[PDB]
Formats: sequence, structure tokens, C-alpha cells
Amino acid sequence: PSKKNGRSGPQPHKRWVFTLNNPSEDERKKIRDLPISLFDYFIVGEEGNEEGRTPHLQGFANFVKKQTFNKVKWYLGARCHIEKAKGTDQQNKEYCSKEGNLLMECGAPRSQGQR
Repeated sequence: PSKKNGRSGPQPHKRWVFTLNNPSEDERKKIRDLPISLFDYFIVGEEGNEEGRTPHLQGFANFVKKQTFNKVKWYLGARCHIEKAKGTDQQNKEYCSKEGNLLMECGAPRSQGQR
């Protein structure tokens, strides 16, 4: 299996989020047991405040380096849906905490800069 990568259309970034429905103890443990040094910022939150329904995983991780969607799947796995994050450090940190339940708290408050 050979694949070609470059800078066409979508490009790699230092910010990627992950979301999976009805997360298992194994999957949640894997991501929660991930290398903190690998991501300057790591924030995971659990969302499950509805009886009769299963829990859901929702968190954000800032890649210390530049990685692509397909590549990032090497850690976040294909099982869990990943997407590009947007906003400031508080926007991402608060967004994950919006669930009211924290699954993992590590890394530093990575914010954007441009002005």
C-alpha cells in the first residue's frame, strides 16, 4: 500500500480534536494514557449527563509539531472521529469543560497569536 502526501487543499496543523460516541474503557484509557510531552496542550472531557443514553468522548489536543489528518489518525486512531479545532486557548479549554466532566487535564494553555 503506497500513498502520496503533500500540501494540496488541506494542510497539517498543530491543533486537532477527537470525538467518539460511546467510548470504551480501553479507548478512553489509551488516549488518556497518551504522551503529554507529545502534545504541548492536552485536554479531554467526558459528556454523559443523560440517562438512558451512552457516554460520549470530546476533547482537544495540540500537536507539538505539524501533522495531517490521516497522519494524526496514527494516535487518535480511525475509530475516533477527528477534526480541526478553532479558537483561543480559553475557547478550546472551556469548550471541552462545557461537558461539565473532565476526563484528562494536562499540557499548557496553548493560545493563538496574530493581532
